Amino acid sequence: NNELSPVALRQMSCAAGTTQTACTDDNALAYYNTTKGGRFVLALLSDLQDLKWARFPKSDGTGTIYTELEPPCRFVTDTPKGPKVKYLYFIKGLNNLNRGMVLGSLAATVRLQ
Amino acid sequence: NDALNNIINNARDGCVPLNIIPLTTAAKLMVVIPDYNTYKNTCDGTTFTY
Amino acid sequence: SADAQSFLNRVCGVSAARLTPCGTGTSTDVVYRAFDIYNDKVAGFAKFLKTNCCRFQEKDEDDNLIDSYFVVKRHTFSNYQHEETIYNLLKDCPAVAKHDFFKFRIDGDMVPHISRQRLTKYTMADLVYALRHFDEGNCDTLKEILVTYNCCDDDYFNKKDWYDFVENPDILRVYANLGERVRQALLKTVQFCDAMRNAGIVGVLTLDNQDLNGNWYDFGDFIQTTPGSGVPVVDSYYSLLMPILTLTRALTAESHVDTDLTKPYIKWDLLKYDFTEERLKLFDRYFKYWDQTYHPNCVNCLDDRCILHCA
RNA sequence: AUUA
Ligand SMILES: Nc1nc2c(ncn2[C@@H]2O[C@H](COP(=O)(O)OP(=O)(O)NP(=O)(O)O)[C@@H](O)[C@H]2O)c(=O)[nH]1
Ligand SMILES: [Zn+2]
Repeated sequence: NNELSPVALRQMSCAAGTTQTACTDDNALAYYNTTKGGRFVLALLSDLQDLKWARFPKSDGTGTIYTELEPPCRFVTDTPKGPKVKYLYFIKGLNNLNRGMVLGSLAATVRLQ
Repeated sequence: NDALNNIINNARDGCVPLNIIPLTTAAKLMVVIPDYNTYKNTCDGTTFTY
Repeated sequence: SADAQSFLNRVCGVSAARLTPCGTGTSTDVVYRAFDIYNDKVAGFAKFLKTNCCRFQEKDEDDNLIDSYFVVKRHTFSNYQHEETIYNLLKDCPAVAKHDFFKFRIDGDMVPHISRQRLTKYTMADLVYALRHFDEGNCDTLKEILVTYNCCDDDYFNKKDWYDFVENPDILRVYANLGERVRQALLKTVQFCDAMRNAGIVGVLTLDNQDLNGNWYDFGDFIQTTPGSGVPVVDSYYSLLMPILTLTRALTAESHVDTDLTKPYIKWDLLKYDFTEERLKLFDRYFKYWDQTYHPNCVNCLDDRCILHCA
């Protein structure tokens, strides 16, 4: 029995861009985790097709980091809506265990294709 | 200062390990032998290779 | 009547299948083995007691037992379909044991079984546990493993202080006979990780799902993702296996001409001292999916923890 | 593993 994160995690909200300050209002289903020391996001989802940048606000507001993203992946989802496409991203430097956590939770709690 | 210069110039930047300077430029060799069985396997005869 | 002699020829496959039961009928077999557990209420690396397995040893031409077993287990119906799907996705890898899914009735009902073919008696976790929890009062597993692979003979243990390192320094030569097995296991692990990444499967790799030949099985805790976006988790595996890599000297074959133990040694020039590319090649060959930056020269490290990690 |  070596499971990949039984107790799951919660939440997805906020913003994104492509050239530093291009993050205007909200262009990301920035996914998961509010750790015990503070809010630390793990996964990013994009109904758009090309983004390299984002800006997640937290706590002080003045401290909101211009995160560097990585080349995306694409998949289609089995939502009740029907045809729905996003382009997946992870925050750069995210270790293997965290990506496994978010992928397993996303695939096993909500239906995808 | 001729063998040392000959092996220094072959180096790609002038740096060489210290453990190979006596191994390739020394003129004299000293061997310490515990017993006869070891002697007949290392320096038997009048000339040997090492 | 029937059952035992019909389950025997149903487990018996299509290749040669000269099988003999391990003192059972149609019931399971109970053993005492080491596992690596994490299931939200228990955790650790200890020796539990296996319960649901039937084992059949295999014979050969001269009717003498060999180191090959057929392990068949029974469980629910959903795990049957899940494991069948994952195996169907992963069956073409040359580092995956050959599975066989069938259905057989023990009563008026029909229950499903999963049979694995040509495994060994002990896994890698058994070897790691035996070497990391040594006790000269009872070390039967280590002795059995040493004698079944021609590392020594059964009369080597009639000596006293045969295990000591200061007295009898020949135990180092005795231990250094498993290095090639360990190296082949590492290569097969890298192959399995590549296959998992290409097939789009997410899972965590443990030491008790690999036998001493390198083959992998037990896809019961895996999930599915889009192809090309798989990710294996290999932290505990490498971290627990690390101390055994130097005891058995697993990387001895890398000093020969073609990584072959039957060819002469490599002849480096005496003026070479960098070796910065060989270290990277070795890391990429044996530790490909270990995800943490590696600095061959510790002058580029970020702090003392990174210095320890790279050293 | 002791969830089969
Ligand atoms: N290799 C081998 N293992 C055996 C044998 N007999 C019993 N076992 C034990 O049976 C266990 C098989 O468990 P298995 O369900 O296949 O994998 P698992 O590690 O329990 N994880 P999960 O089933 O939740 O996915 C192994 O850990 C092994 O130690 C044998 O003859 N050969
Ligand atoms: Zn470092």
